[PDB]
Amino acid sequence: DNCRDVSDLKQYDSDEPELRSLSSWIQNEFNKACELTDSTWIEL
Amino acid sequence: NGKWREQLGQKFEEIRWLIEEVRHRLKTTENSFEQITFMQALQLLFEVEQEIRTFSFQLI
Repeated sequence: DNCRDVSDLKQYDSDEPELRSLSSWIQNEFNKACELTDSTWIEL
Repeated sequence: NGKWREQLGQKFEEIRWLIEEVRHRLKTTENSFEQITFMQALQLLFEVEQEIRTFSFQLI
């Protein structure tokens, strides 16, 4: 009940998210994810 | 075996030259194809030059 005596009260950090730009590493990740390997990794 | 002992300096002449060229070209460019190609090339030269230096050091 003593929480309303504070003089430094702020609701929440409800601010707009920062904007970002595309980079080239995600395409590299996809390219490396699309290739073959030596092991088997699954057996049904 | 004669000249084979002296092209080492010739290769070292063009090692850091081409590495600096690739660095600058990677900095300047704006596509993604060129960016990934240049990054891979930079890695390849680093590895190959370290291998060459180690091999030369062991043999002498």
